[PDB]
Amino acid sequence: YEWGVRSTRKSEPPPLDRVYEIPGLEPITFAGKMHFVPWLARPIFPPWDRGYKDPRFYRSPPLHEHPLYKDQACYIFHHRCRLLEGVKQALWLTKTKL
Amino acid sequence: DALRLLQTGQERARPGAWRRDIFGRIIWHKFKQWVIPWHLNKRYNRKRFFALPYVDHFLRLEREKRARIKARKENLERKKAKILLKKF
Amino acid sequence: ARNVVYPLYRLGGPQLRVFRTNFFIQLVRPGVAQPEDTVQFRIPMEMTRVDLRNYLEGIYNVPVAAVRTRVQHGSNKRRDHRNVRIKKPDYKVAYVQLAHGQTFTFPDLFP
Amino acid sequence: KARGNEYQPSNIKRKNKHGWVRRLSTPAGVQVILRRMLKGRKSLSH
Amino acid sequence: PLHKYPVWLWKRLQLREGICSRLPGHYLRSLEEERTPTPVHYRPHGAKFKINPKNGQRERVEDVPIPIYFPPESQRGLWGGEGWILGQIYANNDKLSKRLKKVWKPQLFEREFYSEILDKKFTVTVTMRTLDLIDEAYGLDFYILKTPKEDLCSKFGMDLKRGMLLRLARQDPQLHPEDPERRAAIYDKYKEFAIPEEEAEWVGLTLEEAIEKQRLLEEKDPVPLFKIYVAELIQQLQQQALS
Amino acid sequence: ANFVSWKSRTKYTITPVKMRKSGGRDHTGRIRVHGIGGGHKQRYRMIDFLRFRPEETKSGPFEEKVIQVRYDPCRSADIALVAGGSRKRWIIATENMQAGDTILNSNHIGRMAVAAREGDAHPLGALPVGTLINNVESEPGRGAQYIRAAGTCGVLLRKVNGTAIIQLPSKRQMQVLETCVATVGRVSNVDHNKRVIGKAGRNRWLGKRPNSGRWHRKGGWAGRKIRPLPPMKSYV
Amino acid sequence: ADRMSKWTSKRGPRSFRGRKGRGAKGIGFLTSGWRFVQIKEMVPEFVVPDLTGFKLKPYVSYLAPESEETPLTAAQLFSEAVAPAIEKDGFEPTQEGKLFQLYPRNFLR
Amino acid sequence: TVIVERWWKVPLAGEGRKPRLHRRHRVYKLVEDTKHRPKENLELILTQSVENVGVRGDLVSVKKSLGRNRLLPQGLAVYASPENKKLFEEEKLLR
RNA sequence: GCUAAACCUAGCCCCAAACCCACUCCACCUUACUACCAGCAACCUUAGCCAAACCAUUUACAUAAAGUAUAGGCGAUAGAAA
RNA sequence: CCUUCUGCAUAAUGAAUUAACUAGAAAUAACUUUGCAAGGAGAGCCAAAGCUAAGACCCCCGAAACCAGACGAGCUACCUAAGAACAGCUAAGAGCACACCCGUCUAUGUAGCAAAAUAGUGGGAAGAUUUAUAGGUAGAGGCGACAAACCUACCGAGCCUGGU
RNA sequence: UCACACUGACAAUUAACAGCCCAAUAUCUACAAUCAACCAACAAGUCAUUAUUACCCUCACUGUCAACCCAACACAGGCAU
Ligand SMILES: [Mg+2]
Ligand SMILES: [Mg+2]
Ligand SMILES: [Mg+2]
Ligand SMILES: [Mg+2]
Ligand SMILES: [Mg+2]
Ligand SMILES: [Mg+2]
Ligand SMILES: [Mg+2]
Ligand SMILES: [Mg+2]
Ligand SMILES: [Mg+2]
Ligand SMILES: [Mg+2]
Ligand SMILES: [Mg+2]
Ligand SMILES: [Mg+2]
Ligand SMILES: [Mg+2]
Ligand SMILES: [Mg+2]
Ligand SMILES: [Mg+2]
Ligand SMILES: [Mg+2]
Ligand SMILES: [Mg+2]
Ligand SMILES: [Mg+2]
Repeated sequence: YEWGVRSTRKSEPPPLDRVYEIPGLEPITFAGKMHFVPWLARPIFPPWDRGYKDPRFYRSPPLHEHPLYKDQACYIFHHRCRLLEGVKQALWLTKTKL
Repeated sequence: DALRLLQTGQERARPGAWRRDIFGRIIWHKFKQWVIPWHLNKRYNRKRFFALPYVDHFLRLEREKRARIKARKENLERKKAKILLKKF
Repeated sequence: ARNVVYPLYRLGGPQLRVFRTNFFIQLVRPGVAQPEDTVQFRIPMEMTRVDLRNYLEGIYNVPVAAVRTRVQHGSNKRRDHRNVRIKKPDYKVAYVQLAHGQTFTFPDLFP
Repeated sequence: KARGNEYQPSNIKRKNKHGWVRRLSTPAGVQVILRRMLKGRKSLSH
Repeated sequence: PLHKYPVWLWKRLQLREGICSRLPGHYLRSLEEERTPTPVHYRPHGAKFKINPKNGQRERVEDVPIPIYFPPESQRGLWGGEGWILGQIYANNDKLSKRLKKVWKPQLFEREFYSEILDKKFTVTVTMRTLDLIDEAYGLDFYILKTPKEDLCSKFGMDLKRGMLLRLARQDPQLHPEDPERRAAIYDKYKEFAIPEEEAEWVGLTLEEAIEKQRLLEEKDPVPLFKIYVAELIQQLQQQALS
Repeated sequence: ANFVSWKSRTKYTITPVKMRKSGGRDHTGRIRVHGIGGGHKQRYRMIDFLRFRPEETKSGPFEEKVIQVRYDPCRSADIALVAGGSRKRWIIATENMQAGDTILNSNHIGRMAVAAREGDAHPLGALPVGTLINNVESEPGRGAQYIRAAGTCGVLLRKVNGTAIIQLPSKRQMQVLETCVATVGRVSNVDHNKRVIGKAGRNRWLGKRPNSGRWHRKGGWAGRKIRPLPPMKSYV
Repeated sequence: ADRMSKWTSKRGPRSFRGRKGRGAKGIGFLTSGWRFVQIKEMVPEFVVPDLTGFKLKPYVSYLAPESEETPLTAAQLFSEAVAPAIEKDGFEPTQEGKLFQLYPRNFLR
Repeated sequence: TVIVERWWKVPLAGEGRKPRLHRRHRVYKLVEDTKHRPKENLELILTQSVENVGVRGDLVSVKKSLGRNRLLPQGLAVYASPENKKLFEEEKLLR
């Protein structure tokens, strides 16, 4: 079993036009214009990326590409961390005596 | 305007282009200037530009109304000229 | 200026310049006797607070301290023989306050 | 009870039920606005 | 107050207006041709005349087509000269009974063809009549090249025919690199066509697509008048000094 | 019309999910089920029906321990959080499933039978014949798709080659693969059928509108039917 | 309920009242905690020179003569700025990276 | 694929203008259908060594199912054309 | 005699003849008259009133041929070309 | 007075006058008169005295009601999300009783305050309770604790458009 | 002019109150509120964050009046906190 309903998930993209499957001519599309049109096949734009940086509009790198990334599955503790057992878990993690 | 014509030969300072809206009447679409391209802007994508065929009936009706107004004005001018000639 | 498209400043663009201003301004007499060094101004719609501040500081060099603008509503309860409404032109009003306690008084005309 | 008072004015609901966006989303409102413009009315829609 | 032309002439008026007038001549000729379709859902009477019963006298007759429907699936998939028949039928084939509407539909399939001109396998929702026509044509390429525009009725098929024509007209290395003999043999297998490149581009394109192609062709941004003025000044200096 | 179901969550979570009442309405807006809508607010609890599931960088059998036994408003069978290893998850609370008790989640089908307790879960290939089970899976790695309600219990009949004929509580037999996962014991919250609603207030709070007022005429289908048990529904 | 009544900020509810507003022309933006950010680059700066020793006056004298009107055209400007063309016996064709681009209206007035 | 006949008969409208139909002309009558008909065995010559059902370079009446499923797609046969027929005749005469 | 009565000129209908309109300056599909930032949109046999005294099959969208053939609960009606 | 009906002031409908608008368009055929005649009409159609041409003859207002798509849940029926309200007293879908929800009865009103009002006696008033905001369910339909009730004052199925 | 809220000009109503609002990637909140500690109950319940990247310019815009809203009327009528 898996969570996430298909209707709630991102809608599947439309099927690619059959004109692109004819290697290889110039598929006429509305890319020349600047608005959606029913007729005329759909174009395929390239991946656009902004040059300069913007504070509010900034996309961080992936989880792996970082200035420092360790493979050891480390663990950190903070105030919000609510332990399960309680005293015994803290004693084990600290190596002390009660 | 002279400087622009001698620098690039482009008419009208503000850029633009002709487009067809829902009503079908050829309107001179005005550019709003954006930061992101047009192939991903959510708002601009909603502003479609097509009139569809069924609007042809309304277009014909508008053309007929305009022709009727023009014929009425022409007959009006003709009657005015006739009355002026009759007066003299 | 007014009724003119402005250049969108992205991030690393130059300072916005304004040559040959279009909009205008005009002061009026206090309505209910305003405090000292408090000059009124009738500003059009396309105009903000810092805009008027810079306008004054650059043209008249008046040491403007604080400004508090607001929009006024125009009358519309009047009909002609055609039974059509008439909405008067709306305009913005400001209450400029001079600095250094210059103490300015509205001059009178028609002696 | 008094049946002469059914109107509950609300700009939100008014513009949501009779708005340019709602009148252009479907072809029904498109045809409505086209017929209105053909008739020659001053206001096309709220 | 009346118009100058009928209502069924505004199409031609707009075609001859402006941007549609700059279009090539062969495209407009093919659009204005408008040939008749091939019989499919009705027995075409061979002889023009036929002696009807109850009176030994000849009478003139014709074969009227059936208003067939072409859904988007017919344009997206290579379909024959058939489609969705929208009509009405009685109960037990007798006018004395009730009348009820009925809509027929063809038989679809999912085969895998392989064209030699394009060298690629496709998965198209082909029907039985289309398969029979392809088999009779001795090849899918021959069947696509034989059926004219209005006879094939399908945007995908028209695009395939345009691509095949462009490939046959180019005659450049692309089919199978390092195999010139195979390409030469493939081209020799199809030599009764090969439309010129100028006329091969405007094959199967629709009205809006043709207008867009024409606009993109003769675009040419406004050239600065500075160069024109410089050329005029150069011509003036030449006329003053040389001649 | 605009109707986005609240069921939209990717990663499993322990916190209660804000449940949005439906009311027998579809994505269009029309009613498809009469007698639903108007009740008390509830918060959905993400349950993990698949009992056996090795966590990250794990595969062999693992052990778990019960911490607390709470009530579930979505279903009639109470639930109980059970943590194990380096993660937690919710599972159906079996009868006599006290807190602070260890539960086993094996998988290796042993040669001989295994005297499974009341909380441990083992495949049908290691369960003695004639033992009550619950949360039966339709296929290996599928999940509890049948017995799950409160007070339910599935008695094992026999095994054939590599399958096991299970007897559902409705006397409807069913054959499933022997390598599938299952759970012993019966669901907790016993005596739920004897729950006296008492007054219409609790019924309305539960979220169930009354029946219509139309006096329908009992057709022919309103007669006592004594049909025979249907054939065994297999899944091989 | 009035069609002739032009919609404005003195009609709708608090939401639309504070959203639309008169011609404000956004100069900055908001930063979560209702802390507006006044971008100094977007604030206009009235470039007013010094009116010291100005010759002309806002009103002319009727005694001055009258001249015909001749709207300046590109041909006249080209004929005037014809120094290098005659010397042949400098231009900015591409100005995409220019300060105040011509074709795309980037300079105010 | 489905042959159809017209009801009420067309009243004839010359050759210039199209025949002005009517709401009653929309009625139809099923006369015959392409399917439900005794199929035919198309001729196909083989290009390689096929099962005993056929022989290399020997035209035979093959069924439509196999010819469309295995033979033609896999290039094991070619349509009964004049070009391939002449090629096979030349190959035979070369013996 | 209080109240009243008339003015006729703006403009309208017919064809006779050509085929029409359409961005100075900002603003307009989000809540239309809103300077500003990450997502599907197209092609559909029109029905029905009415007449046969009901009503189901039926009922209309230059001249002559000709209101002929022909079709039609073969009755009310429809109705071409060479 | 006019209309009806065998029969009228009848107490059968119509009506306060004045100024403007307001209700018979034509057909195979037939009658009368012109022009020529076994022919005439400016091709076509009719001929055992015929044809051509003109003149002369066929009313208005009035329903219930259907089709296709718009417009309609801002009031009413239901559902969804987040909020608000319920003094006090006696002591649990408990009882009396503020606010509050609806109106079993009297009286006034009946072109009135209101195209559904005014006072108490009325049932509830920590719960199947009321409500501020927004969204969804539209007619061959929606909804419905069935009243075959409601869906913008008249719903045995709301109005408009074009057939009418 | 019941007498005037009627006809033309005058100007109001100035934000600190409310609205106009959140960069990304993996990722997680089991012990409801009811003076919540004794007493507990069923209808199982409204409010939290962790590490990294980039970020340093800061006060722009709208509402602010009245005897006022929906009922053809200056309407014993209807309206929440
Ligand atoms: Mg009223
Ligand atoms: Mg009739
Ligand atoms: Mg009838
Ligand atoms: Mg003819
Ligand atoms: Mg009379
Ligand atoms: Mg009468
Ligand atoms: Mg009588
Ligand atoms: Mg009388
Ligand atoms: Mg005679
Ligand atoms: Mg409501
Ligand atoms: Mg109810
Ligand atoms: Mg009673
Ligand atoms: Mg009375
Ligand atoms: Mg009761
Ligand atoms: Mg009580
Ligand atoms: Mg109380
Ligand atoms: Mg109706
Ligand atoms: Mg106030």
